[PDB]
Amino acid sequence: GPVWRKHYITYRINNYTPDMNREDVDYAIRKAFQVWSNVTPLKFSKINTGMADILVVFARGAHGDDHAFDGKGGILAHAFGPGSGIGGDAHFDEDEFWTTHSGGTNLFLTAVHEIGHSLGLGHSSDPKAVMFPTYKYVDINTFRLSADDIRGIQSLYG
Ligand SMILES: COc1ccc(S(=O)(=O)N[C@H](C)C(=O)O)cc1
Ligand SMILES: [Ca+2]
Ligand SMILES: [Ca+2]
Ligand SMILES: [Ca+2]
Ligand SMILES: [Zn+2]
Ligand SMILES: [Zn+2]
Repeated sequence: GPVWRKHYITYRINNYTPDMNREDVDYAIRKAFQVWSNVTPLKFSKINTGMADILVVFARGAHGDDHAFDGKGGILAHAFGPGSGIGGDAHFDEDEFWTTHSGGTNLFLTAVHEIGHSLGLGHSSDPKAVMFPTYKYVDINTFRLSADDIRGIQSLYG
């Protein structure tokens, strides 16, 4: 399936959840990309204008694609695989309550998983992996990709 065929990848935050401090959204998204560039040759850069490879969006309900959100709970976010246009883009459900911590739904953890999809990774059946199909909070100050997540990404890049 698709992968990015270039090493410098850009992203852009289309808009910001009111759930968080802005700088906290910026840092959570940045840390999430870093998790992946730590184990691949990819470099990620935030641009503020123009067309990014990966558009980061907060939206609720029906939001102009075929992956309508469902209110609070259920689906937290979704992302498109590598490709032009909406390819790569990662959408976060505004009906969730985004946080830097264990309360609500953690944006950083969610963003890690969604960026995995943006890079072309699918799901793992291993509950330790961030790409397990269903969300499970783990302490983010000590967060590490599982060996399973590492083999998956390294089967696509590097
Ligand atoms: C932190 O990882 C997760 C973030 C969101 C979800 S999810 O929101 O339950 N499912 C979407 C469609 C997905 O697999 O991307 C499941 C796991
Ligand atoms: Ca939801
Ligand atoms: Ca895109
Ligand atoms: Ca919200
Ligand atoms: Zn969407
Ligand atoms: Zn997923």
